[PDB]
Amino acid sequence: VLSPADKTNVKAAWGKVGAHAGEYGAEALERMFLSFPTTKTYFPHFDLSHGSAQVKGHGKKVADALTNAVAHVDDMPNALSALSDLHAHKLRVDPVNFKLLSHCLLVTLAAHLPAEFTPAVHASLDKFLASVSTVLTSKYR
Amino acid sequence: VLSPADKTNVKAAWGKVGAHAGEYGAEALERMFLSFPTTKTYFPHFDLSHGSAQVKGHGKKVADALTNAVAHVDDMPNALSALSDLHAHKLRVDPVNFKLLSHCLLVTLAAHLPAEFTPAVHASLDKFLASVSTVLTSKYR
Amino acid sequence: VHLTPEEKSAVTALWGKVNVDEVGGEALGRLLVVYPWTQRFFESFGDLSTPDAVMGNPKVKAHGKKVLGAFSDGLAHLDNLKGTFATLSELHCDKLHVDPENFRLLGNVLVCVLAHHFGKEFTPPVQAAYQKVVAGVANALAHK
Amino acid sequence: VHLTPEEKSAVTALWGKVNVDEVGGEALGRLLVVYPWTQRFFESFGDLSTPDAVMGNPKVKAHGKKVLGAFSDGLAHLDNLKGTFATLSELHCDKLHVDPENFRLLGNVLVCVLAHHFGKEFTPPVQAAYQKVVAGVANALAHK
Ligand code: HEM
Ligand code: HEM
Ligand code: HEM
Ligand code: HEM
Repeated sequence: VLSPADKTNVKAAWGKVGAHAGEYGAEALERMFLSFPTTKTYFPHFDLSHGSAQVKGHGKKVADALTNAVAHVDDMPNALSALSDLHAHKLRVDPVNFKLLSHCLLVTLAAHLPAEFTPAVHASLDKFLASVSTVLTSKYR
Repeated sequence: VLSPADKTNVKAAWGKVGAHAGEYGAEALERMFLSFPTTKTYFPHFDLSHGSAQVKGHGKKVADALTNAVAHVDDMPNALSALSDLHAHKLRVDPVNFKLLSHCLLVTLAAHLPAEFTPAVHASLDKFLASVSTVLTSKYR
Repeated sequence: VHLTPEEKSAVTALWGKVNVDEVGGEALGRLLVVYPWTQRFFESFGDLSTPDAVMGNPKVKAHGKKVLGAFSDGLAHLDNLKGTFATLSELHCDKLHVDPENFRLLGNVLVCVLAHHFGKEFTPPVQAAYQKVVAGVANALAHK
Repeated sequence: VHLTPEEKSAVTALWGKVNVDEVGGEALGRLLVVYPWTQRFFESFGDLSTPDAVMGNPKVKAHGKKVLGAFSDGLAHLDNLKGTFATLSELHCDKLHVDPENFRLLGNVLVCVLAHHFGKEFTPPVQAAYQKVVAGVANALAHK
């Protein structure tokens, strides 16, 4: 459960990303692929090479979904229902993987927004990502 | 996130608990303390012996809180706000402890209501307890 | 794992009543139902569409029997779980890439199944002994 | 933990540039802020009422250096982490009863602090090497 301050923190931080969305998204995936090789097993037919256009494209998609989540923070399950279907019902992604991507996203944000990545903001983002993860790993339809 | 059928399953199974809620909550605690001794660290002021009056009394409060959660399944955050404040803010209960109690709760129910404890109900209860756990471990007020 | 003689006796007495052709299938089925992502590992098993499909699946039951055989094996080698489960650890970790959290989950679902089948006999103290056993097994499997 | 020669160099080089006086306090502070149940173990540290209070607490900055010092010992003996953290394992498990999942959380928070500090220098490959170290340390602490 996010507090009012959490939502505000997330909106402020995420808002900074801007047109870098896809870039940060791609970087987060690459950090994941390198640090946690097992995750690659969910992308059997991908070109996962460094600077791959496939990963850049996917990074964009991931980032957009997060923007979507921020814009519907108070009613997430309805906004991301399509994504739950895919990850929970179709792909059946083990929840541990969401912790891995979440961590890689936090690392990406820390490396790019030094002034925004305060302890308080770090805390809010962690919670938000956990919230998103819960929705994508649930079957509530 | 709970699905419509999950909510139906919980209501139905908790309905069977009924007047036994208190003894079941007491048994769940006793089960947790014996099986996971580190949990006892949160109750240093308690007589944790078998049949302890304090445990009995305490199992009643827990079960009442769960009954209230079931009745407010679509609005847990608001209904459990005081409990959230106590466990997340004041007691600072490590989230792993909630998984332990939840497990002990499921064992108690399986033990007592074997006919009702079907795979589907088991899955619904697990999700419900995870949801309750999330609310109590969060600081959102 | 160290069990007091009292505990060993209790653990053993209950294990003696376990229906070996069934309990493992029940435990595995419930895992697939309660924690749905685990189905990803058993895509070859067929129809796992619903609890009914899962519980009635012939392959789940057959496999469940193999899982139970391993616990029985553990019960007999409590002082050497890591050596005993070496091969299984390698299989699950290195080849299947099962996250270690799932081993804990299967162990817990197994406890729920015993509780379900033995009700009154599955007392707190008996449960406490069984939790040590299943944590020991999960730990040996995650060794790799 | 086995790091390739390249990984070891990458790790040790970055480590020489870490402000030993401040990074530890930042990591510990963030743990307390981000996963607040962890504050329960540092009750004797004073005012952990707010992030600001946490971040500024002298006992937190002081303790932080101790923690980092432990990470350094690990780096110098990747060979024998278990042996190196034997005593610490004991303190944390036996006497403090800290859940092992919390060791992973701190290792991760340290990675975030490194990224925060080094910016673009903290590349994916550099991150990958560091993730092996923190997993190593976490496992060795949980050894007991
Ligand atoms: C914050 C967490 C995540 C978000 C927001 C997210 C978002 C998305 C989005 C937007 C898509 C594309 C769907 C479309 O084509 O419309 C997608 C696809 C996919 N995601 Fe994620 N995802 C997350 C976590 C994960 C994790 C942890 C994994 C596994 C390690 C994963 C594996 C995949 C796969 C395999 C696909 C499909 C690839 C394809 O065939 O195009 N996702 N995700
Ligand atoms: C299903 C999840 C839980 C529920 C519904 C629950 C419910 C409650 C309730 C209703 C109270 C007393 C409220 C009052 O009258 O002030 C309470 C107090 C308490 N709970 Fe829980 N609890 C849960 C999980 C836990 C866990 C996992 C732990 C730690 C192992 C824990 C430790 C405590 C402690 C230490 C107290 C204060 C007792 C006292 O000093 O009187 N609770 N809880
Ligand atoms: C306490 C935990 C577990 C025990 C004791 C156990 C035991 C076993 C045994 C005895 C086998 C047969 C290996 C052989 O062919 O000799 C096996 C295979 C297998 N297990 Fe498990 N297992 C456990 C947990 C899990 C979990 C949690 C998963 C996934 C969620 C899993 C997935 C598999 C798979 C995919 C196979 C291979 C199936 C095949 O042969 O096609 N296991 N396990
Ligand atoms: C990678 C993880 C960790 C490392 C390397 C580490 C290291 C250390 C060290 C070197 C000490 C000082 C012992 C002494 O010489 O007095 C210590 C003490 C302590 N640690 Fe940690 N620690 C870790 C994680 C944790 C976590 C996650 C917690 C709990 C949230 C924790 C709680 C404590 C406490 C309460 C003490 C107090 C001992 C005293 O009073 O000196 N530690 N730790």
